[PDB]
Amino acid sequence: EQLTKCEVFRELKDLKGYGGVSLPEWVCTTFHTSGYDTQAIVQNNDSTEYGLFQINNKIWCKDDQNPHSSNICNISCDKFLDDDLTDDIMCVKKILDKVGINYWLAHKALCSEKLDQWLCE
Ligand SMILES: [Zn+2]
Repeated sequence: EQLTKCEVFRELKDLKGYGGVSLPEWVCTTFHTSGYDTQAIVQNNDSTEYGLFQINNKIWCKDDQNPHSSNICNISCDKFLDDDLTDDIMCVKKILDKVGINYWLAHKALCSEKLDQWLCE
């Protein structure tokens, strides 16, 4: 699903503030990460990123490409492609626990200064 800036904002309510990170920062990051596309798939030679956040099949989820994935989030990857972001978001809550917000390099580079433009209302 192609999402609008405000749909995102709405659907990441449960991520709001988590690890000190704010929804504009999330909007700004999800945008640069996926262009608000919950079904984006980038399959590289060796790993593959899924969904609104682009979670790679080599650490967090499991797929046919990397069966020796840790599967930290205990979950099949194609679940990060559907329109339901409930599981998408608990995975990402782990990633914050274990690495944190700089795991996404876009955030500090682009989602830190001008958060006004990522607010919904
Ligand atoms: Zn999902």
